[PDB]
Amino acid sequence: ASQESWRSIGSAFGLSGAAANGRTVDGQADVGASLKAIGVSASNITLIPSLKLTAAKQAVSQKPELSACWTGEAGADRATLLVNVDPVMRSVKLAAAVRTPGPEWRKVLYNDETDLLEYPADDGARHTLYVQHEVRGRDLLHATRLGCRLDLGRLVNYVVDFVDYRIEENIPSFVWNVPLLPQLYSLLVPADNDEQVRHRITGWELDVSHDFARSGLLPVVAISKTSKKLLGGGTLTASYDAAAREAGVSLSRKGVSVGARVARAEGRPSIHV
Amino acid sequence: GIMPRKYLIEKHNIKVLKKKLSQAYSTQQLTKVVQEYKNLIQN
Repeated sequence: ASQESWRSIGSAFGLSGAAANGRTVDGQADVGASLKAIGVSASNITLIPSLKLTAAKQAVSQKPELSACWTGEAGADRATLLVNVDPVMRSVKLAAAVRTPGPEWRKVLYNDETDLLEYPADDGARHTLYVQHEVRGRDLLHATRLGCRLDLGRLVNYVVDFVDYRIEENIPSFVWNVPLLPQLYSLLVPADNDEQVRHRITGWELDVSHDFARSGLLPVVAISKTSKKLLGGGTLTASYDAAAREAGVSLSRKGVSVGARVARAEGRPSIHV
Repeated sequence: GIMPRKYLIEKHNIKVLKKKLSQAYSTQQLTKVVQEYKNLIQN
């Protein structure tokens, strides 16, 4: 719950009661009215509005569906497991969410003047390697939307740290004398300062919306920039779909969206506002 | 018959300092402490 990446059941479980909270190419208007079961949530944005109405009781089929949520967090990791059973489909769908599982590249430092350990206190927790695996019926690999919400500094710093400490020494000498190669190496991998990052990469993200349901391998790449410069917050996402042929420039801030679905000349972009 | 013998007190002090730091399971401080002691001898 409250993770990147139905909802009425989770809202009711959050707190056997009733809650109502208010706030897309057509607006998303993400508002949740939960009662448990009333599951009023606006979706299916295209005028002839259409809503996905489905009355359920908190396989028999209007059609009561059962959603079970198990939530347990340990340290930085936060685990959310969702099991949804729909009577009409007669197949159970799973959902997993893990937060901040990112591998660590920093190291503990002993201080002799204070005679004390100094753990990697840089614990900003911006790293978020979300893994969403959904299994539907027999098909265990129904969907794999593994898109990391980390600042990408975690990954780039881990790569450069692995290269610098363990690979540079084994590199042969004769390749170093190549002109401008040492400058390239220095620019790519700079010298470490204290235990901090070599490159300060923050705010960026790489959301891979892959799905094994689609034929072959057709992932969706969405680079998200989350900075306070853009109107005091709000994710500016550029998503390129390998099949839908839509480059989505989405400015999303607390449910307020400015979505421009841009299609390459069927060079000369075509813009959907 | 002059047989020289030297008064070795600083050597014994350094050895005792090493022993005391060893008994405290703080050998990593050794090179930090002993060196300072040597400087105290110089000035």
